[PDB]
Amino acid sequence: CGADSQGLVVSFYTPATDGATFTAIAQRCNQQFGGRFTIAQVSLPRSPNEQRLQLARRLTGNDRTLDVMALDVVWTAEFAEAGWALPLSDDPAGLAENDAVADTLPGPLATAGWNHKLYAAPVTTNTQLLWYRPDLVNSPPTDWNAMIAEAARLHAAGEPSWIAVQANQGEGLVVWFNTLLVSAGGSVLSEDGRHVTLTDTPAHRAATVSALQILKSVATTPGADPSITRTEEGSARLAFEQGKAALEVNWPFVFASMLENAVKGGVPFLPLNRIPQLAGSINDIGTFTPSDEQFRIAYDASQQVFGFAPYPAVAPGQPAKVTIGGLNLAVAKTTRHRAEAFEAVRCLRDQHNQRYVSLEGGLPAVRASLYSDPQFQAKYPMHAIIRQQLTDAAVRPATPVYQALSIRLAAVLSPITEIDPESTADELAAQAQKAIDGMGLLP
Amino acid sequence: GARRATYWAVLDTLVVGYALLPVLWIFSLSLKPTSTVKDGKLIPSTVTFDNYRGIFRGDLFSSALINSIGIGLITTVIAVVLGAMAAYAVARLEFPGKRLLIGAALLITMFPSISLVTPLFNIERAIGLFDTWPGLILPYITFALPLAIYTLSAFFREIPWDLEKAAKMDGATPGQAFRKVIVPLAAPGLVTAAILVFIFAWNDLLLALSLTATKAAITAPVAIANFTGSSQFEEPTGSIAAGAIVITIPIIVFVLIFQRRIVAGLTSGAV
Amino acid sequence: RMAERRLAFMLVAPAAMLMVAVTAYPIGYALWLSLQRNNLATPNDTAFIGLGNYHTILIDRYWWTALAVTLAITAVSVTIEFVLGLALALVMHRTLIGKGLVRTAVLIPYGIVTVVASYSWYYAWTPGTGYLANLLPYDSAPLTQQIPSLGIVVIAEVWKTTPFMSLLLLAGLALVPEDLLRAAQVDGASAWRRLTKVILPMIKPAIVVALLFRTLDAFRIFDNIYVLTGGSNNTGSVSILGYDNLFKGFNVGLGSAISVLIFGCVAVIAFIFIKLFGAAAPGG
Amino acid sequence: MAEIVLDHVNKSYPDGHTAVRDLNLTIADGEFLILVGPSGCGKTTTLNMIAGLEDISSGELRIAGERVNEKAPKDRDIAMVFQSYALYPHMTVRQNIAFPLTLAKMRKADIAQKVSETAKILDLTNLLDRKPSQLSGGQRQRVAMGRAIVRHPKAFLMDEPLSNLDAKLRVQMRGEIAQLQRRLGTTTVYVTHDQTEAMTLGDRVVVMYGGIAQQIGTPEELYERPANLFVAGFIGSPAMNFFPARLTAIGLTLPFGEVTLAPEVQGVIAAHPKPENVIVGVRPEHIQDAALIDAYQRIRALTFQVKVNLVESLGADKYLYFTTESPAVHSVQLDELAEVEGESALHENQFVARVPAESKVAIGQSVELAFDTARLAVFDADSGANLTIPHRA
Amino acid sequence: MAEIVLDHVNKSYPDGHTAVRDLNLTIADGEFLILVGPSGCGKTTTLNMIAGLEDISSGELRIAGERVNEKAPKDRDIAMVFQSYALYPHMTVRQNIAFPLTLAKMRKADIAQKVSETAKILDLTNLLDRKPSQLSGGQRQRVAMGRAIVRHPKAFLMDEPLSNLDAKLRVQMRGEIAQLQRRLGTTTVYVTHDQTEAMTLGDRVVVMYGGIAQQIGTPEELYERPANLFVAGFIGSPAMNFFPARLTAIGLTLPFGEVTLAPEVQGVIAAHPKPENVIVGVRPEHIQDAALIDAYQRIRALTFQVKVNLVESLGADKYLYFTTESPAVHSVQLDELAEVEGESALHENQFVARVPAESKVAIGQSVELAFDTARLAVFDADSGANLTIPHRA
Ligand SMILES: OC[C@H]1O[C@H](O[C@H]2O[C@H](CO)[C@@H](O)[C@H](O)[C@H]2O)[C@H](O)[C@@H](O)[C@@H]1O
Repeated sequence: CGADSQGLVVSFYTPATDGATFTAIAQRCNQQFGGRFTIAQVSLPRSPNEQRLQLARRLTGNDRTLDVMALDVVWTAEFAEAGWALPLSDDPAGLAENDAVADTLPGPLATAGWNHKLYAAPVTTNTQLLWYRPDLVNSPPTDWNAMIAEAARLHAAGEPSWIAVQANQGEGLVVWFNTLLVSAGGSVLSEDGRHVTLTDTPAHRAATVSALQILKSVATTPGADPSITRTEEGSARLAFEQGKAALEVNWPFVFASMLENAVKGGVPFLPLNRIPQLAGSINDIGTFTPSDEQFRIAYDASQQVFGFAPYPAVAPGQPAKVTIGGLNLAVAKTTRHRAEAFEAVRCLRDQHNQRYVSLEGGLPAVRASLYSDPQFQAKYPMHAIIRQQLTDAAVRPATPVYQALSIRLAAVLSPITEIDPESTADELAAQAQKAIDGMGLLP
Repeated sequence: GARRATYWAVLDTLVVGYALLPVLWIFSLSLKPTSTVKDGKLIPSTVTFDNYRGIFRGDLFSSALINSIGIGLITTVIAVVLGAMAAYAVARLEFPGKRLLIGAALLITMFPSISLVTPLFNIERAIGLFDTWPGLILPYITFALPLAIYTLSAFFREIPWDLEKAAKMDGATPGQAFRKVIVPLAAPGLVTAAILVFIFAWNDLLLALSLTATKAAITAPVAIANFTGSSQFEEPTGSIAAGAIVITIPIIVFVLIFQRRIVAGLTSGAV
Repeated sequence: RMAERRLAFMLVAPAAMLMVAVTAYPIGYALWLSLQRNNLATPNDTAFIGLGNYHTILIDRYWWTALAVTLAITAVSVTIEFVLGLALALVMHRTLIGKGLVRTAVLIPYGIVTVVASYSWYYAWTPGTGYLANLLPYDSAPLTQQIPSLGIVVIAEVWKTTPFMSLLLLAGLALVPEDLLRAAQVDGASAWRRLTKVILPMIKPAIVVALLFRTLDAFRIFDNIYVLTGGSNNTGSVSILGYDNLFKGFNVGLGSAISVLIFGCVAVIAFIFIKLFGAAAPGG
Repeated sequence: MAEIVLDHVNKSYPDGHTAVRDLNLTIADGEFLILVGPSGCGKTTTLNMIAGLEDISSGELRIAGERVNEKAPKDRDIAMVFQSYALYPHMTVRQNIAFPLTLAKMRKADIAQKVSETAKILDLTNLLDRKPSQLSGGQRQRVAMGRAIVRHPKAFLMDEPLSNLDAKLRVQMRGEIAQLQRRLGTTTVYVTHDQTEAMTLGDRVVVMYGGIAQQIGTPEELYERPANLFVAGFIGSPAMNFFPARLTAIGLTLPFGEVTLAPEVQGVIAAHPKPENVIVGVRPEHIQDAALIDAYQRIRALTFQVKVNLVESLGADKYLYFTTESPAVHSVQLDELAEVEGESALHENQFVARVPAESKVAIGQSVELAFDTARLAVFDADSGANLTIPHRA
Repeated sequence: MAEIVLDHVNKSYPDGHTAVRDLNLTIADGEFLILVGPSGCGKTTTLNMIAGLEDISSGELRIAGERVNEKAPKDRDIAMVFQSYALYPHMTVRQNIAFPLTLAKMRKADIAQKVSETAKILDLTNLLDRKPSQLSGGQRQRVAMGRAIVRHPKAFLMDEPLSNLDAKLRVQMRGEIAQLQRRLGTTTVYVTHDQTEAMTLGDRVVVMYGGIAQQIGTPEELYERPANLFVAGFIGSPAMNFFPARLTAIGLTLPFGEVTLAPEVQGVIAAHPKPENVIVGVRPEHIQDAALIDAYQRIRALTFQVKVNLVESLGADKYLYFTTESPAVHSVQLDELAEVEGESALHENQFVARVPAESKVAIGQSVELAFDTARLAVFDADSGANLTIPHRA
């Protein structure tokens, strides 16, 4: 004691929403390295709009401990220009610029390259689904107007009648508004961020007005969530699992949470504790970890008080265009072990750790090969819907000034209940213009 | 005996309730099992120490309590040392500009901490002490040293200075007087100003939140501000409550131990 | 005389030197940064602007909204804190059965961490699990509306910072000799004319000093707003404004102008309290 | 203004300290009655029980039959002067005096008129607009008295308002207080610790001790007839020289010869329970050098010889402590009167004689003196009362 | 213990204010010399100068023959007692008084022994372990005495040690002080202001005024023969009764006739340049009631009547306040003292008659005054000095 000397410790920075899974990933990865070094996971805040704050504070403050960061899927176009998140092209081993594109899906990979040069390696991806209680509702809506109709129908019968959407002033609201706008045939910025294309075309104005009208029609309806304007991912997932809601729109990571939290107690409408076949089926640290058939038991049991369905469209004719999201792994510029970091990155994302994160953390893997395995398809039932939704997904503007634009958007849509479509649509344009020109001061 | 007794009893139980309700509330939250934690029961039912178990399993709060305590001590030591050598000079000497000095020592104490974080960040990112103990001790003196000067200047003016001439009249060596008669008359003032400055060190969040990055320099209020719960899928209310209780009990028992000195110090001389 | 002169000029030399180097230097640095287009994302290219960083603030809107919110919070919370602190110092001074007990009770909120209290108040107003939220008419959720959230913040601020003000007031109170209270009682003090006629005009300096502390400390409110609401929905004080425009916008050139304006306005507050109302130091 | 009735009023604590035990006395209208006694003997306790600031244990106090045990001090219409001057520093002396009038909701013009009147009674015209800091101790005391007089209350309750000033200011303001009270003719209950104050002013004096008013009488009456030994040792300055002796059918066995007594005083001392030892007291003004007095005094005086150890020029008279042939006095109650000062009985066997400064007898020179024998203060062995007065009932 | 000879010590205040003027006096050994006077008259000033706390511009002073105009207070070996009692709260009683011994580098054993002995001198061995706070103020004075006695210095400076005590306490304690000083034969300077302590303990009482030593010597010389009006007024209980008069070479022209005295006094008056106005002084103790004493001694006295305003009953003596139709006592030396009293011109020329108890003069009645012819002194209102004593350059 007194002087605990050890090898290098590559510091890994992942959001807290999925800390306990990337911790086990790091544990599995600290075996294929022997004694060369070790990886240590460190948690970032749970909200996307402040994960960037922490990362940028550490990067600009020359924090020499920041080694590997799992950054959001919309920040590359900014961290690359700002000098941070050094490009894949200069790994002293010369392996990342081709390990990244080996088996990655074609969608998420397009979010890393900024000027055709890659600056990060995709580690996971996301897309929202529709989760419902099949015992209460039947034939899930598959349309937003149908969603609200079913909500009113359940409220008339004195039932859980919340819709459980993400509506805070964060990025989860801009994501939803972007999904609606693009699925209605619109877009915030031009193909290249140069001038706001929100409300210049009459068709574009109609699209943004329809999106705003859907946003306002939700959150102002009988039996709605009272604190709807303070909800995000965790809050929506929890408010659904309690039994307060019968519908929700949330990322796929809610299925593993459902199963694990039901086995650990919690969920009242699915006991799963009085089944001695599930005894000892909780790891000593909390995770679920079924054996091989405990999963079948606890999944066939939940298959009748839980279910999912593709994202609800806007008009009943055309399908939806769900906004893509995920995490990319990048190596910070304030790193002295700029080789071990690039080694640990490619050792973090491989055909076993991807399988592990997707089968015990809900996070959709990005290795395009995994979605063709039978067993993985049998322990990840929403794989087909995820693959389908990822095909025609609607990406975000991807400009260097994006995160300064999403703040303006979320600020002018901050209270959803206090929305009126015609003025708010014309008001979004001025704020988007200011964000493009970087004028004024953000809230 | 009859009226006044019950009068004061029912009057001063109200303040006990006032002070203890926002604490008993969170403490009861901290014991509710993760299932029943969502009902508005003020009194729990079938309490479980599982939240505290999950808090103790881990190392996030030890390595932050230690940082807070160490930074507090290293700050208050130099604060008291550099503040006594001024308070003694402000309560006994008449240099030109005394009222200005005491006014400054009064005002800068409640400095707007937001006016500092921009230049301090822009300086410490470029000198090298971004996430370090000195990088925090250096801004903290802006609030420690004025408070120490104020407190010790208030206390020193209550010293029977005539004892100086007394010792000069029955002894010798004004240095020996300064060493043997006023130093025992000035030790408790230092012992109390130390407690005051130390307690005052804890209530900062903006600077410790915007100038610290990792486990090497994160304090307690920053550690609890970024906490989210032991597990990643369970309801975080009970876990956050237990973490808060655990992170706040030490300074609470410290204040309870030193209550007498604290009330004698803040109320300068009185009580 | 020269002896004590050159003694003071050497005893208050390190104190003043350190205070200058650690306070007046960052302020001047902020003032010099407040004139440039200094951005964190693009460090190498910073150009001397002029006054183009105060124009874009004084003409903006989020600035005035935050200033107004801060002033309202400060005024209301300080008034309520003064009333409660006086009513509490009285009890702590004239109690009869247990005084150590009431003193301990009052100190408990004083030494508590200013964030766990905000967590307590945050979970008290959450519907379903908040024993306060379960009293309002169903489907209230007051943490979403602006004014109810400001009210909750004020409640938390009062509960946290009463004990300090009550002790400050009991300081100036314990120097009121009880014989004066007895003489007033004999002459016909109604136990209210007593207070408003002898006790308050006698402790005016302590009152004004406590007011100065509480005003300058509530003007920098950051923590309860950061925890309870986070500044979203226009309930963000003037500190949240700078903390966001520095770390989310990376704009140092105006994140520093905000600090300069905050310094100027707290200096105006200090000038008011000092010139008018006296607010002299206790040393006299 | 109105007589103050006492119905077995007492002060006893549940913590054990009993301050008063069932006192009954009526304060005559206009009389300058004064309370005197040692520290903590119940004086301030009685005064604050009157003022209602102190809770009454039991009994009933009546202002001519008015229920005031439950009455609020603001609703008793009383006034008082606190020795701490009880002054309000923030308000000027004019506002100080006007304060109780302000509480009286009287007309501000007539309020200022009354203030001007009462201040001109005290000659404080240029001080009313000043602050107490800008005034002298005598001026502050005058301010306090003026604040107490303007109310025209049922009675005044003064509390040694001249205790903490110079002696000359003390005596002149004492005369002035006598003049002001007599001119005003209102009931005043003066409380103090010194006997001379009462002796110079009191229309009547009441000695207090531990809740027992040992006597209720006039200053001259306390001077001529100490009702007991405690009053003899406490009232008078200095106390009368004390001598021990045993009972004699014709007088007492003085250490300087046989003292004979008149038949009437012999009868009255016989009427008291016969003591084993008697305590004899003679005042220093009685004991005088026999070298200057006529023989007509010596027929009743017992002359004797005595040497002196203490000599001083004390102005017109000389208080002369002498090495005398007189042992220490012993009595069951004299012990509680001994340890008052600390240097007790160290100058015993050496008593003082108030003699004119004309004589030049210095230390070592034994001078033959004589004093009247009937001027003795006699005390019982157990009761210690003046046996020249028969035991009352 | 060692002689203390003053020689024309002079000041230079930064303000130039004159606090001292050519002080010359040998403070002899074994004596108890007392400096008495009002505020700012220099007692504390010259006492600090004795302690060397205040520095001179010019002048000389020697203790044991050696110059001490520059010697440090730590060096002169003099013990001073402070009115603030100058007690160190962090030291126990025995430690508090041993402190100077430990400072003087003595032996732990003999230090503790001498502490025990000096405590026995003050009977403080009963509470040698306590702290200064938890004992009474008189006991604090006793601890001051303990610190004084131990070091055995060359002189004592007991500055107003009885300021905070009570009357009886202070008289017995100053008797103790005088007898202890005699026991130790130490040269003391009892800087006080009260005349009782001044004249009952002083071997050479020195009075001060604005930096002028009016009269220096035994209390009896000043008492019978006041050098001028300042000592005549500041000394006396009450002061000498002043009667203005008109100049006469065969007597003095009083507002009520001529007083027939011996002519050599008039010759002494004529020895000086003739003054314009004169005042006549007679102490209250010299005036008696002619209704009790015949005109035997009054055959040469100038007799007249005065209107009595107040009467005082003292017991052994009687006091009457009486105002006559004589001009107000106005003098240049009395006008400098006019700023002291506060209640001016109400009872000007109202004097008191120190008469025994048998005098029963009624109030308000105009009665003649009986007093010895020669007990009055002649002092002119112009120079203020007593013309009864010749002007010696
Ligand atoms: O699936 C769990 C993740 O959800 C959040 O991230 C998603 O939501 C963000 C905005 O609401 C998107 O920007 C992001 O692309 C999505 O992945 C959460 O921020 C993550 O920490 C969770 O891992």
